[PDB]
Amino acid sequence: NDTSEVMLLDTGWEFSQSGTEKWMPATVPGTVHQDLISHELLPNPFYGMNEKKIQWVENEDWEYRTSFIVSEEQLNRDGIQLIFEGLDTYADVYLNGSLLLKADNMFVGYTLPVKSVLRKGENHLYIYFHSPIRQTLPQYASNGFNYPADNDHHEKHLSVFSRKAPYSYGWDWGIRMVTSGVWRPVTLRFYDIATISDYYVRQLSLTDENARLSNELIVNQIVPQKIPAEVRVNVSLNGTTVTEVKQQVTLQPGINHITLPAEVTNPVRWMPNGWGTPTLYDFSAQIACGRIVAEQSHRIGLRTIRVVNEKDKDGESFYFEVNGIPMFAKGANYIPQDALLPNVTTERYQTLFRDMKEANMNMVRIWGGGTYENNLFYDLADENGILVWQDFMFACTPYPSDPTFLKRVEAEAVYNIRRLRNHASLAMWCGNNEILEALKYWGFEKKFTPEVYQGLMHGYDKLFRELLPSTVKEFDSDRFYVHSSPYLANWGRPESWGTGDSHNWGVWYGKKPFESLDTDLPRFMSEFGFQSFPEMKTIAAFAAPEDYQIESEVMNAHQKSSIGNSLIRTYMERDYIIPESFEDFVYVGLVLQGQGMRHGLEAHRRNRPYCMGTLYWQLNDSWPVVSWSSIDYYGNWKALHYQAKRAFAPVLINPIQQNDSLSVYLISDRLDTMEQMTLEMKVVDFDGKTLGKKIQVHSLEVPANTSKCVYRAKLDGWLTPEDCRRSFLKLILKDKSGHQVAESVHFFRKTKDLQLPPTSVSYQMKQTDGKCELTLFSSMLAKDIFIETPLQGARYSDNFFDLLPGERKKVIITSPRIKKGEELPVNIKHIRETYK
Ligand SMILES: NCC/N=C1\N[C@H](CO)[C@@H](O)[C@H](O)[C@@H]1O
Ligand SMILES: [Br-]
Ligand SMILES: [Br-]
Ligand SMILES: [Br-]
Ligand SMILES: [Br-]
Ligand SMILES: [Br-]
Ligand SMILES: [Br-]
Ligand SMILES: [Cl-]
Ligand SMILES: [Cl-]
Ligand SMILES: [Cl-]
Ligand SMILES: [Cl-]
Ligand SMILES: [Cl-]
Ligand SMILES: [Cl-]
Ligand SMILES: [Cl-]
Ligand SMILES: [Cl-]
Repeated sequence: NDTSEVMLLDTGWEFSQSGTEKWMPATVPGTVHQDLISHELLPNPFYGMNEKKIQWVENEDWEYRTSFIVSEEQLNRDGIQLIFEGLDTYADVYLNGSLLLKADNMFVGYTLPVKSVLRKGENHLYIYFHSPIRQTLPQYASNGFNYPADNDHHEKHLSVFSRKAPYSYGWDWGIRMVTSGVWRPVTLRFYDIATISDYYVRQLSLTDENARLSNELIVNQIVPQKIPAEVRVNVSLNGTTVTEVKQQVTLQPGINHITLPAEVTNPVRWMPNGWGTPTLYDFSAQIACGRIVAEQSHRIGLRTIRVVNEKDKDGESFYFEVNGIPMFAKGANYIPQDALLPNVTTERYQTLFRDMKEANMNMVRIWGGGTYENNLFYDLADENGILVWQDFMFACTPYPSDPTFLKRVEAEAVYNIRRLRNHASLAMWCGNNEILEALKYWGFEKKFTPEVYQGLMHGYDKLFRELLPSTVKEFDSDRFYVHSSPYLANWGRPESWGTGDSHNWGVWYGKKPFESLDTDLPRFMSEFGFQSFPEMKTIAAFAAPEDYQIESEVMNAHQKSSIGNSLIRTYMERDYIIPESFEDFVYVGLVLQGQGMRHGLEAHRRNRPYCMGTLYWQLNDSWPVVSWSSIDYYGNWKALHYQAKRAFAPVLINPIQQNDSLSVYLISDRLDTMEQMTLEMKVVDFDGKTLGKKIQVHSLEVPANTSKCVYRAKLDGWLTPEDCRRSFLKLILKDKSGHQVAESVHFFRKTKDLQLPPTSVSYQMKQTDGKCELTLFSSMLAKDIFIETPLQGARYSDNFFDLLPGERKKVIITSPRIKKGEELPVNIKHIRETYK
């Protein structure tokens, strides 16, 4: 790219519990905890009861060191920077007897000039990590009150004082692992003349005819003299130059600001998943001095995103318009993928994006108790067409608002805005998760003096209604900012539901039936959710078979919701027969979570345009645990993930039965209108036998981006109460020529009320390396089948589906660990097997 040399400081690291003078080898980027685990100086933190056994670690201070060689030629480079991409969190950095930095913010990268401090030969870098606990005890003692951060699992709520991942202190799906370390990469760059400190591609306008861009560079020149240079930007697509521009300058010592306009005639637009291809241009900036001294590139998607948050007859809208088109959001809330962030590999990031894309998602919310994600996460979002909703890292509690605290926050906002603002995927910023709801509704006015309450409320505006929005206005001025999610709507106050986004915790916390999701509608569902135990092979990762009970000591470690296990059973009983075995209860809870949550995702699409988005709580897990996730910590799709895929299909046939009547909707998020369509339905008993005749509705159109009712029939005079216990509605949609575009199955009763016949799902298997093809068959309906394998992370073409009477079904299972002639264990469960 340029004449610079980059040296990665990622080997030869050692660490030491401070005070012990004992050093061991370490892995950087990494965490104190992993370094310990690696030397069997800690038990597996995720196993059994080990959570209390690992806590002493947050009480110690930790030291890291490494050495490296610098040559005489390297020392003669004009400039040399040490970059820390992340230090978790209070870290005194020493190089060659010099204090370079007293770091205090996990979310900020630090760029340090070090040429004057480096030595020909060996060079020594020592980092001292103060315990974030010990560091902040004096700060808490001075405070004279404990902030109400309930997810901070300690008597003293020290999380609020530290710019450090909130979930690291614990969360209602998480293990408390208050860790430290060089958590992102350390690099040394030897260079001449200058570096590009920032390259921002600012889009000025975009139409079908022309994109106009402004390339804004910040160049830090490190030499004393004036340096003539030419600044060049190359725009290319798939390896071919689309435009080139250049500018003559003379660079002065210190910072230089350079602006180059550029246009792309007839731009190829970036579109979200479902609406086209996520086209990314390559924008390359270079500083040329008679030598390319510095270069920086971004991949750039040309699109418009506008969040429309406007007064209207229903209250206040909250939706996304993408390239001019209202786009119904389909997605989920994302949390950190591990208790130990640097453990998450490229592959795990890649598979997670495959999981979102395969489930037809077009949006992910990076919720405010995690981190601002790494550059890879956003690159993946860009290339998968996944819009990103970015919370700032504040969740559930009020925070300090003193000048020093606000200076630290300003630093991280400026850092991460500039870091992330070139991503096509980045759709909006949100100041916090639920802090205004908390201050309004969670009873603080009874827990604090009126004086401290008032300081909390003034402290809110300082940060969320002034500092954060001004910073966005300055550094990302065409991106939407909202102070909090949910901004106004509260789940207990129906009057508020037509105003902005909702977190509807009526289901789950409010104990409301899944059917409440059909009546209790938001403008945009930014959270709603339901727990499940993960499958058996995940339980066996943390629990020995002795412990396989809901309420074992090992189980209950792994349940961070203290009302959780009881709600699951309560809800199961409403809709399913509760199984006697632990294994079968786990199976039915997967089915339960999946069926209830998809009924909600359907209600939200069905009720477009009133509702314009749904993001379920939650996508993923940071460790082996019972949670609201649709994908467990090992990558295994729960029922919910297959059900989200189906509920989010571009065209969906949605039968909805209420008041002893059936309605059928056709729901499209396609950009084209379908014409001359035929919906066809027939009632089929559980042995395979059609009941009555096929029902036809011809001449249907399905306009782009609409939900419409095309069929209603009362159940009375159609099916007896007995038929409803014994049959199902099969539904297909086809074009004029009879080509199937969609299908659905509908049951008229709750599963516990169905007369399921006893039955055997048989299968043939054809197994090769990396692959099994299974062919399944049952003469009678088999309800909600679970094809279970002991192979962690095995992927399925389908699972958690109804095997219909006498209808063969192909299922492909893939995994790098599938060996030809080591026959894959397969256990097939279905509802009827679960009770006798
Ligand atoms: N305040 C409870 C509702 N909100 C949420 N539910 C999740 C599960 O309770 C929790 O992990 C997040 O904080 C989220 O914002
Ligand atoms: Br320097
Ligand atoms: Br200190
Ligand atoms: Br520098
Ligand atoms: Br300048
Ligand atoms: Br605001
Ligand atoms: Br009904
Ligand atoms: Cl408004
Ligand atoms: Cl809306
Ligand atoms: Cl990274
Ligand atoms: Cl108080
Ligand atoms: Cl006061
Ligand atoms: Cl409806
Ligand atoms: Cl894993
Ligand atoms: Cl229904």
